[PDB]
Amino acid sequence: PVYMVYVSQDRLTPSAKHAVAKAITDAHRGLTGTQHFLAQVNFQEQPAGNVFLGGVQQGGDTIFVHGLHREGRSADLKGQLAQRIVDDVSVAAEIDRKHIWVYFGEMPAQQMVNYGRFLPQPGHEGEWFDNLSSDERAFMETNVD
Amino acid sequence: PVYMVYVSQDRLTPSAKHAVAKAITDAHRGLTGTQHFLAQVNFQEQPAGNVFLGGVQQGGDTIFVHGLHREGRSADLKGQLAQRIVDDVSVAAEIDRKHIWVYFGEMPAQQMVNYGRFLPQPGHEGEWFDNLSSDERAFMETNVD
Amino acid sequence: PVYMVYVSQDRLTPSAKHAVAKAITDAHRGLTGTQHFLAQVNFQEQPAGNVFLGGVQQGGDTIFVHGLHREGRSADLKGQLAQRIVDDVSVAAEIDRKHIWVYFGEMPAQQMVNYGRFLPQPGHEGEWFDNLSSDERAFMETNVD
Repeated sequence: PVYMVYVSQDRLTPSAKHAVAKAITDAHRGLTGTQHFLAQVNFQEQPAGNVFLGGVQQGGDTIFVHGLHREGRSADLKGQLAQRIVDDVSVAAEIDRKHIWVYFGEMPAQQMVNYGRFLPQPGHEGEWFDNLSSDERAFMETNVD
Repeated sequence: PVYMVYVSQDRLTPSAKHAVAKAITDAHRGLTGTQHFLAQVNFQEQPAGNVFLGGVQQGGDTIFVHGLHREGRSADLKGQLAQRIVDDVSVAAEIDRKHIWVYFGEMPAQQMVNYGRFLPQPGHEGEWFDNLSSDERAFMETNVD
Repeated sequence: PVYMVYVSQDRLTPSAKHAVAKAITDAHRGLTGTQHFLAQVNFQEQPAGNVFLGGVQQGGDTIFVHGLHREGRSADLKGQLAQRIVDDVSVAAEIDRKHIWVYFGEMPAQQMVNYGRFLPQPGHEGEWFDNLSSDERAFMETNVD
């Protein structure tokens, strides 16, 4: 799945980026079964003050998580996953929840490419892991915590 | 709402960013009834030349707005909201309509959180506010202008 | 369409940006019939290290393409389009296919604006064009390469 994380520049240090990305990947794989390496966490940093809420300019603390998922998961499980991301980014980034916004958008996997391959749907992903395999299977194996 | 606003770097001065964030905030609350403080504006600045149209590179004038809503509103009203955003950002930012792109994507409210809480349905944002935590109500009340 | 392209900073030379944008514009125009100038390519550069896969930080090579489309096109056509984008970007940008992710999201044409004007349905693009103002038509005609 793709996790766009919008943050102000220099609110997350390198270690805190590694921590938040770990937490998000851990939550996603824990709740969906997705293989670790399929989770992109992609940090979009902008200068603090680029964020407005109700027209009031903000400091550097607001974190917005735009998660792009395959269609096919239950509303209950998406609710759990988003809450757990709220909690776990609170902890990893060591920031209060009030600054955490979380949105999941869903597409058909048939229009979703990861690592250059069309995603299967959660009716697969164990079987899916065949692929352009070898160079591909092994390129994925490394991008795992 | 979360409004992603993609613009070329330092094309809007901070004061102009404030003006565009108030155009958008005012538009969403006027047509939807939502609070003021629920409107996030997140400016993504990239250097000029990053926007290509028909393969032709651009200067710093393109504004692209990706507004993320929860589902439940009519097409008629969404068109009115997008049109008003086109016009009022044109004035606040001092840019022509021909440079303005606006896209609304919709999600179920149950898979969208912010200020650390799951959104309600568009029918009734008063309930949700009065039922939130007191510390959270007060933090949201600070982001209103 | 708007094609959000997430890239590592200063990994694409200006000419490589022109090549990637042209590759995506030509793919969309060729496979769908839309006019050249309707293809927006928006490059979002972040410093290498902002991208995590399975919790592992990457060098400056991961590319993610988030395409924003109107509704109405078939899964077959979207699949070919995503595949063509993967291949044509792999060559234009000189990147391996395993570094390429592509996601298409779709909205109703009535909640979508380009050049300050409401998009039509995909069965409409030519009839749609001629009735735009003569200045809006001509600003569009220059955005063709």
